[PDB]
Amino acid sequence: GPYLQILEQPKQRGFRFRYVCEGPSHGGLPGASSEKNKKSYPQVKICNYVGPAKVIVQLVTNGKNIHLHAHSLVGKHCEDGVCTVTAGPKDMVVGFANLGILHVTKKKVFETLEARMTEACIRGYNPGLLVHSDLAYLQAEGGGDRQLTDREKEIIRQAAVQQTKEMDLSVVRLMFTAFLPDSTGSFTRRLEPVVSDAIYDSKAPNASNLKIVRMDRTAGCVTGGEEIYLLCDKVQKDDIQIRFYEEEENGGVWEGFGDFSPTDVHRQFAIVFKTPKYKDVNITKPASVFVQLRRKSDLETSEPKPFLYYPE
Amino acid sequence: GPYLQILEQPKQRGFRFRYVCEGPSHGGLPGASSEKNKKSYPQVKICNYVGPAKVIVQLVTNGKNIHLHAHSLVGKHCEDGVCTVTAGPKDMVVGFANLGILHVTKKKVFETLEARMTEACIRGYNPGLLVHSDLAYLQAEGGGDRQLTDREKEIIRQAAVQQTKEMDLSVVRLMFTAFLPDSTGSFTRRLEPVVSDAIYDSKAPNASNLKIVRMDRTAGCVTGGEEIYLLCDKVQKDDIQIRFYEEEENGGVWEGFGDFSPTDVHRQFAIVFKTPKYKDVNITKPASVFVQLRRKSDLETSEPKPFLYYPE
Amino acid sequence: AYVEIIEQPKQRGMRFRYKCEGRSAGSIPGERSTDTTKTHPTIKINGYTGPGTVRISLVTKDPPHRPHPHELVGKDCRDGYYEADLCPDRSIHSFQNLGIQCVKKRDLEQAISQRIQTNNNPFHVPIEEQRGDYDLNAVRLCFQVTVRDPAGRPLLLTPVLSHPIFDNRAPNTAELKICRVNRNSGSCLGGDEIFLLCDKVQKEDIEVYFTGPGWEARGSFSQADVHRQVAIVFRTPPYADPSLQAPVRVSMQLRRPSDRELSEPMEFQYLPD
Amino acid sequence: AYVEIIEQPKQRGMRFRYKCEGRSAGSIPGERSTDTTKTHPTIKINGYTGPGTVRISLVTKDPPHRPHPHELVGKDCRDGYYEADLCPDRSIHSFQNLGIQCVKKRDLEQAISQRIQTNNNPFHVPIEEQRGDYDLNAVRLCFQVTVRDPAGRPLLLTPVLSHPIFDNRAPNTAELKICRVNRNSGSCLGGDEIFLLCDKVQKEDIEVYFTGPGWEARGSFSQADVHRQVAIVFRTPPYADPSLQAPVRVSMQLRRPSDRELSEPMEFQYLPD
DNA sequence: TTGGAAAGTCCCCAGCGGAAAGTCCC
DNA sequence: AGGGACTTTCCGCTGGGGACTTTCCA
Repeated sequence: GPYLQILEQPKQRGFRFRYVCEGPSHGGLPGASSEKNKKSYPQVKICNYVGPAKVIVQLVTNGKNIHLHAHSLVGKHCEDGVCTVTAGPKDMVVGFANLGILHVTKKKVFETLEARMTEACIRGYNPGLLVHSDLAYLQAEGGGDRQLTDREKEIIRQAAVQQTKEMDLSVVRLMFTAFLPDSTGSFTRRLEPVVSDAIYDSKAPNASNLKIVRMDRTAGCVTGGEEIYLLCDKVQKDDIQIRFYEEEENGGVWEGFGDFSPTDVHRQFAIVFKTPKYKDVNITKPASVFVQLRRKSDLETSEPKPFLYYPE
Repeated sequence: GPYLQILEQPKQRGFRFRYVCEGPSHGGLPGASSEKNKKSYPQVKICNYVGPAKVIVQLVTNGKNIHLHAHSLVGKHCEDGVCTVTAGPKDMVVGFANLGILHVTKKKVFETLEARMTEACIRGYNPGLLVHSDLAYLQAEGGGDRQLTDREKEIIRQAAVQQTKEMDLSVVRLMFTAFLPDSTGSFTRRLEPVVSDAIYDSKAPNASNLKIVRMDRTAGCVTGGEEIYLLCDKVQKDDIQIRFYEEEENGGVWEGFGDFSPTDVHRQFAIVFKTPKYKDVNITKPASVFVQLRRKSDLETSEPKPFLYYPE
Repeated sequence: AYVEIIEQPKQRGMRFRYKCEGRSAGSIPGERSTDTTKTHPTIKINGYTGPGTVRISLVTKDPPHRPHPHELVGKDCRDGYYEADLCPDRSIHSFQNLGIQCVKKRDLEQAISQRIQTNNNPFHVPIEEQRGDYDLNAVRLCFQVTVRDPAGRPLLLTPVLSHPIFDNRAPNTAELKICRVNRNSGSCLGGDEIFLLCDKVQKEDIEVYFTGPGWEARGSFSQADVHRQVAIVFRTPPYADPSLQAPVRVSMQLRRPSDRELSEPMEFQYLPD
Repeated sequence: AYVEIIEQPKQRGMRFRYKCEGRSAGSIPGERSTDTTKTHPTIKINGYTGPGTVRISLVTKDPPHRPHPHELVGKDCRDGYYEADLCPDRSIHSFQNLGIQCVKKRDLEQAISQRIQTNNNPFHVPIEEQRGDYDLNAVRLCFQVTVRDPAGRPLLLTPVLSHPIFDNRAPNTAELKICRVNRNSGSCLGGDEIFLLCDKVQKEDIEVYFTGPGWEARGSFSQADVHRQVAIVFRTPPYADPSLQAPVRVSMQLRRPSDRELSEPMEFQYLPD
């Protein structure tokens, strides 16, 4: 059967969503494989079919039930928050460079979400999966109901208000959908659309890179309890921990945590804490371990950084 | 010898006791002189000793015979109704800010009292003076009997039932107990505990800060009889008087009262009364005296408020 | 064959009692019942005199009349509703033993459950449409009369409502009253300070309305001059005629903005400076 | 009869609160105030005690004191200005409920138009000389007292300014504070590593000032060792006496070069190797 | 029964910060 | 493009204070 397939997932973290008032063109998606030398971009391929084709890109929520997202896909081949390109008649692989994420304001979330579901039900772009279950009858039929009725405007108003009470503004996902030409030639034949991995806005505190900048002491006794001052990048006092750890023989790992309270986290940029006791307070030779930063919420970590546990 | 002493006494009135359901952090306790800017820090102090020390604070009754109060002391450093702080090895002056009283409910007075006697016999926090006479053998020995016998649970059940048939939930006292470090280093060395003045719940009708909120007239002829409208804080019709007075030459005082009857006491908040005849109806110059409210029951007064008697 | 209330219940005055209170509450008054003569809730069935039954149910004040948590208690009642037979030979029936027992905001849900389990929902409001906050200081009596059509088989008529009853515990609806006033005569230029004692009022919904013939003013006072809902201190407004030569009686009174309600007027005399 | 500021309002510390913030902003503390004392930003009337009115207005910082877009909110205010009645039998008046409510750089023009329409221009700066950028992080209270000449007819006195107040917003001016220090003791020869967390500072305008008796040095550190404007990681200059035999206490504090400002000292104890 | 409370529930206002969101800019 | 910082909302706790409910007593 004729389906759609992602070739290169967007890169999950690091990209920044931009607000309207920030100006245009500030940086392209990024591809999961993208490097500073070899830059890549999201890329999809139409399999089991070769000929003209239409592919559209919409942002969607990252919840359990996929829903349209208030943010808009901006830039190259983008209009009304929708990215639309054509799959050459012979090359069935499509990429998406220079794609930006427009981050809607908090106050304009509802009205911009209502507007997006309407444009999506007029064009017939997966109205059933993203706006509301019983709206799936609005399919891109050379213009799947180019004029919304009054009862359809109400379903929209009820889905908009219901979906805005729980929309994460710091996460989005891409959804590609492919349309193949019908008898008339109008791209109306829809293939199972596919969704991408989730994207996390790099400005969000619960998603900004964790990094240990400096530390006034990278070694310590195995007894632990020693107090260290750590400088870092924006972190949240309530959602952060210092983890020490070392690879074991069996493959497992010894885990050790810094003892510090939310009050020891200075102006989101440093942390006064005390070392944990090592896994062995009686070795005779120092042991090299690792220490790093870790958000509880999502469990991401700073780059493993060297720490030395000498015996006493 | 080595002893414990109160440098600053809690204020006795003006503080409200707070129920569980009301929530946390509504105000800490107080001390004398509560100058315009809030300056009280109640400060005990250990004397004839300078080194590690443990000070505990318990809520006791205001009867002839001291006992544990069912109420809980909550806030900074408190736990299981007891406030435990340490007296620096050098600094022997302890303060107690952010301290609030937790008013237990009438219905849960017995069981809460029973559980407080239990915790005090387990920790050995003065069990003989506060729970029962023949339980003094349970002293805090780094854990004076971490496990209560079945006969000790019977002494507590009998002391509880007996002490609850007569417990004033509207008045309570603080009792500090200092513990010095024994041989092992465990603070089990108990000094003579010292109790504090009494502190009266401000939500008691017979103890709210008696205050004269406003008065339509603050002057009056020496012939008196004149009618005055005065608003005030909760007061009891039958338990209140308006007392005029002035410091005499001989040290004594001229006393005069307002004429009004319990019916003149409007909705607990105001009083329409008639000025009393001044001591000398024939002076030639106005004289200033004082006027205050006053509970008969406990003779507590509001703040002397100026009044001017003029001739006629 | 329909039903109509001849004698509505008194709206304000009676206070609902709790279950922990008087095994017994009181008895709902008519609305024309006085100290001398006491009346009671009375309906009139039009187009039917004969065998049947009547159920009086407690419902919510506003539109979606969901069954109220409150319990109607007294003679012939049960499960929070009243039910008995209709006098087969009379067309008018007054109920002299209606008592409202209010529930606690705590045992709320348990109460709602009992309206459901016992099938008490006269306007069949849906289980879905039943969700929401309930006003516990008011209710309506809902008369569900059941006669018999001409054939002879039971006939349930249309459920009728009575204007809302209000707990004499809701100051948002009690009666305004002025009790004292340390001064009923000032300057016509106004500005005179006045101490007024009253009945429980709401500081955000109250004002002193000085009415006159073709004239109309208000006293000046801040929400913080409303001393514990029982005393207002405010300053008189300037009269229409600032040069007054002769004293003029004016009408002064309490006014609750939200509903235009007015307490009895109290005589006040504006005077030449 | 003139006006003079007995007590000036604190200049830094207090942040203007936005309209969106709460319903009311805290109140401007007085210059004098601190941990232990009460402070009132008062004014004094010389050559007059009696009937009079006072209007507190917001004027720009520098010379052409055009009225300020920002507002003065709290007791007795409106249209962005304070105004009430002077106490007639007193000559000293403090204002303890003055707060500042800034406007957005976006609703700038609309705020300026309200100063004009409400006639709020004490130094009558011209409609033409009114053009230009406004310093939104600084303002000036503009007391405009109105007493009466010996004569009887109202007399407006001269508008008197207070030193400017600054929004504890832009860090180029904020208050200097040292929070923590991973060490307050080190060799006399200096060169010791110290981490110090503090309140927001600018890296190009900050430095560690070690003051002593007739001695004075600075800590060694790169603009780069200034971590996120909140931490400084630096080394300890060498003490005056490199042969110290006994320990010596010395004062260490934050110093902003652009105005000499210094934070509250922290005891540092040099020692001999 | 009826009334008036006291005892136990709620929960707003106001003054501080601290950070998130939303803006600008080197 | 790339990331820092400034200006504009949003939230949370501390301190008390009034007033609405449930329970209690004459």
